[PDB]
Amino acid sequence: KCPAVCTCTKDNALCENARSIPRTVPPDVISLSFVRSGFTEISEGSFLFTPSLQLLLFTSNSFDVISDDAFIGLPHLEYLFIENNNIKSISRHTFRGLKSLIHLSLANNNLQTLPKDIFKGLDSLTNVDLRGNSFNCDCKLKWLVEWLGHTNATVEDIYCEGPPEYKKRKINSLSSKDFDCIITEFAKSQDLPYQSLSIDTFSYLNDEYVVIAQPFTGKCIFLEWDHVEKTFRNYDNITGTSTVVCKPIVIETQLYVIVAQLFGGSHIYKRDSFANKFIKIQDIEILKIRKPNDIETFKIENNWYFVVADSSKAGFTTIYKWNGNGFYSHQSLHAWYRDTDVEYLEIVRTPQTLRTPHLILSSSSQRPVIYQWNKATQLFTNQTDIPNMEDVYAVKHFSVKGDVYICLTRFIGDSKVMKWGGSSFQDIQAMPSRGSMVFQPLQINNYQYAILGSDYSFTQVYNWDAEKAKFVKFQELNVQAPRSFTHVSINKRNFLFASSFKGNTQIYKHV
Amino acid sequence: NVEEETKYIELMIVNDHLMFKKHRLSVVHTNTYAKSVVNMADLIYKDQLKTRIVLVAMETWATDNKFAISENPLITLREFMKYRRDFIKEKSDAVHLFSGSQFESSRSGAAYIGGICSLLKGGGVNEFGKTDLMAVTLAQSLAHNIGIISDKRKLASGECKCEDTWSGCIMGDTGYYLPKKFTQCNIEEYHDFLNSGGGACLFNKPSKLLDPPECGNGFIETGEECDCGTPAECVLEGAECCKKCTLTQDSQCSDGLCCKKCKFQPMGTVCREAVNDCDIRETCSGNSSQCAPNIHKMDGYSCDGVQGICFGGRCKTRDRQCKYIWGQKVTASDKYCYEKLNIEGTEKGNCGKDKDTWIQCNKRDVLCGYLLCTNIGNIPRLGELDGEITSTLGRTLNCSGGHVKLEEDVDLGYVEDGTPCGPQMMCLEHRCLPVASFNFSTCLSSKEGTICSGNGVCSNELKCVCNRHWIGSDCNTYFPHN
Ligand SMILES: *[C@@H]1O[C@H](CO)[C@@H](O)[C@H](O)[C@H]1NC(C)=O
Ligand SMILES: *[C@@H]1O[C@H](CO)[C@@H](O)[C@H](O)[C@H]1NC(C)=O
Ligand SMILES: *[C@@H]1O[C@H](CO)[C@@H](O)[C@H](O)[C@H]1NC(C)=O
Ligand SMILES: *[C@@H]1O[C@H](CO)[C@@H](O)[C@H](O)[C@H]1NC(C)=O
Ligand SMILES: *[C@@H]1O[C@H](CO)[C@@H](O)[C@H](O)[C@H]1NC(C)=O
Ligand SMILES: [Ca+2]
Ligand SMILES: [Ca+2]
Ligand SMILES: [Ca+2]
Ligand SMILES: [Ca+2]
Repeated sequence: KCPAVCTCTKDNALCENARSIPRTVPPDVISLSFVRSGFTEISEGSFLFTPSLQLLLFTSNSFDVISDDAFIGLPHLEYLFIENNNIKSISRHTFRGLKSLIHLSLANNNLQTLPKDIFKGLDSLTNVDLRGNSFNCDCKLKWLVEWLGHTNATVEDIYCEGPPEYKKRKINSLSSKDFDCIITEFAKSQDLPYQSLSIDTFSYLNDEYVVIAQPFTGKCIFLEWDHVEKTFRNYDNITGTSTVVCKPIVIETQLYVIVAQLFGGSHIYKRDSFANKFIKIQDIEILKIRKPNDIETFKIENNWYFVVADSSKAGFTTIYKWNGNGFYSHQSLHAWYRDTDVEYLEIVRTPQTLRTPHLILSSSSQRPVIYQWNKATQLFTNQTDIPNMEDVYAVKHFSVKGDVYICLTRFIGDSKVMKWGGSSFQDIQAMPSRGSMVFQPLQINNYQYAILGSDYSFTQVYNWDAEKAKFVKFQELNVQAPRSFTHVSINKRNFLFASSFKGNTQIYKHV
Repeated sequence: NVEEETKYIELMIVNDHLMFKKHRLSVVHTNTYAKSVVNMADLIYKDQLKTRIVLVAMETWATDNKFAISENPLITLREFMKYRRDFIKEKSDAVHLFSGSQFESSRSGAAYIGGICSLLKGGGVNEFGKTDLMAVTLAQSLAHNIGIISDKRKLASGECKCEDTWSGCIMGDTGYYLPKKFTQCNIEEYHDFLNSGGGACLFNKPSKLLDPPECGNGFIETGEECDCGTPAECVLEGAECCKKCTLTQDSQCSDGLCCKKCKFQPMGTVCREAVNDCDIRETCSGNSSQCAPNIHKMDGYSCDGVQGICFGGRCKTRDRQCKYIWGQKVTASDKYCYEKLNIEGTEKGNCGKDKDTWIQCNKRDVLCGYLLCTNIGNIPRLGELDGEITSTLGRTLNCSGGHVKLEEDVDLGYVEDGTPCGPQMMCLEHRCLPVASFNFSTCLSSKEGTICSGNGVCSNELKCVCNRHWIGSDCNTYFPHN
């Protein structure tokens, strides 16, 4: 007798809202249809109790899996229409045993892929419908392009819905030639068994070094590259009770290091080539600089400078100038402000045509400030606030297509990306910051990346999209409380250093 | 005792106009944001100082500022306390200002030392910042009120140091990485302040908060009959007595100094002994689980013999003032040192400074002039030293003094107002005046020439605390009771 969820004639059964494939469909039916069904899976041998089927229809259903040999035991099946469904997974041997199949439809199921050899052994096929899906044109779809080229069956034109460089491409028009199967990733190099705040890189005597500030121990850890073992060793160390930043400056092949400390005051070290050591040659007064949080270096018309952001009130953010022997006070900025970060910028002010030096200051519960360099007075003036931005932690800039952009970081709320347009910064996009301390732009192999750190969740890596003029999700890293991201380039090898405030500092390989 | 008890800071928050603008002109946002700051400050205090910060009152200046906010925190503080004196009429142990602005000083706020329980000194001011940061700001502000000062003498000597290398300690300069702990030295200062007779208004336990009732909060709110604390610490006290904030079958109370195994402590039981000769002992009412509100002798009572006079439960002597500024090892100078130097009116001793010239003290107003100490050091425990330290020489007496500046106006190094300068005479603005000049209030008395009929002591609430077997508001009625 006809199952309750079905409506039956002598030859045909139409089932709706079935909770499982009924085992009690009359065994003499030759056409069977399932619509709006409850069951989520079609396991092997699901239709053995109706061995004389010539036609099967599935429409408006939701499936978790259609398994291997789902349609086995159906040697007379000539028509199989699977359309307008949600289907999570189809298996390689789903259609095995369907030697008599004349017309197969997989239309309008929003399929993103098909497993290799899915149509293997379907020797009677005259028609296959694949329209209305969402195929991703990658290496997994390569077999399909070949099959389309060799099959005698009639197949309509179908199109890639991804990846973006392939969207709306006619799949029938693809060749084995066209698969972009290689592609990059940030692979984990090694995990250094200690914590770190700020990481810096420099070039000294044609070798690449990495400086790591150890907050809790006191050390400024210098790393050196081993060209045979292909790892980083421990070049040398610098002791300072509470180091926050270790900024390297190279002036005419001589290496200088600025060491910002929260305790005991900040000091300036010089590398000695003869004695093969670091020498303490200058002391920054403890009363002018008290609570440093960031150091940035820059060069304006053959003059070397550096700026120290002071997060204390009594301590003013101060610019120092290289005068051949050491560094000395040049200009103080943002009095009584809790400056968190400094950023150096070279930006075009309308209607000029040349980039002029700029500084950006970020302070607690305050708007970011843009200072402009004045050549006449040899100091930064003309400050302007960046509107739309409250409580910004830090600012970092990058350049694409000649245009200049910046990345604004917040701890909570949303981080922002802005483009410079002559007179002011404009909104591009925004991203949710879950305990973020970093939003660092990086340019590797002429690829523009952006790594947004997070203390609460995973660190998100973004890539620049040329079509979108925006950052898109790329790869997802996992580091405990990231504090910085730095790019290290050594002989066509690109490394990514990720500082960790509670966990281990991590080195990544870019391949 | 007084340091093993749980203390409670009944705090009021005032939000200025700029703070209101910071939360987008929203009343509800300002309230919850301030409560967050208070709660986080509370979690800091609860852990180490054994003290709770409880929000008891709040108002927000939505229209405009009541006065001009200064970039100088000390200037701002004073104008706020003037506002507090004239316009704030709700009761609190301390009143603190939340400013949306940012100060042009080294500190993120300012607060009077030993200020709690006072009307003019009972408060502080705090600048805006992130929730976690302002909480620390409030903690170090309430710290000054509560008597905690980073002893610079022990800091320089290395006697007191913060063991936290990274986050540092609360009374230290604050940076991005916030402190979480007080030093042990801070704890002792806090203990010393209470033992000195300070923080009397801190022993009333608040019941109904400004939030929905919470069972397991350690506070008896609306609907609930009792509240032990946390299920972990309820085991220690209140476990048998209280079940799901409800009194058991055989229970009158849950926890408290006047509660013994779910029962009230009989009337007459000492629950808090006098910390000094300015304090009044407290006895259980027999009708309450908490110990009676900590009260003490009114302003005017003598202490340390006749050498001192009680003010706010604390003894004002020249000896203690010297210990307060220069250290415990320092003692006050002999009266002969004053009797010679102050009369001169030189830099080495005077009754104040008037336009580049010192005032020559009168012969009676000699004990109210330049403070003189012995065995002095070269670094004050608090404030900034302005100038150098005076050192002057049958016995030859070494007179030493010094100008210590907390405020531009307030100068430590002169005899504090209220300090005795003779029989029934005190110091007032560098002048020796009789007790009637201070206009002290008086309790009820039914016997002439006696305080409370000569059978009681006048409390700071202007009520008579009768001796044993005496009753009545005038303590004149005798009551015999074994
Ligand atoms: C497809 O056409 C080829 C011609 O090369 C033929 O050999 C093969 O048998 C045909 N197969 C099917 C399934 O149509
Ligand atoms: C430097 O490294 C050596 C060994 O690599 C270690 O023993 C020393 O303590 C380190 N010192 C600092 C300041 O990092
Ligand atoms: C910038 O400096 C120029 C100096 O020529 C002055 O005219 C202008 O008012 C300044 N603007 C600001 C915002 O300081
Ligand atoms: C508690 O005190 C009130 C007076 O305030 C008194 O009327 C009442 O009887 C007392 N309760 C007990 C149980 O003694
Ligand atoms: C006591 O005297 C002061 C001024 O000497 C005065 O301001 C105050 O009002 C007086 N107190 C009373 C209660 O009259
Ligand atoms: Ca920076
Ligand atoms: Ca109180
Ligand atoms: Ca409660
Ligand atoms: Ca008392």
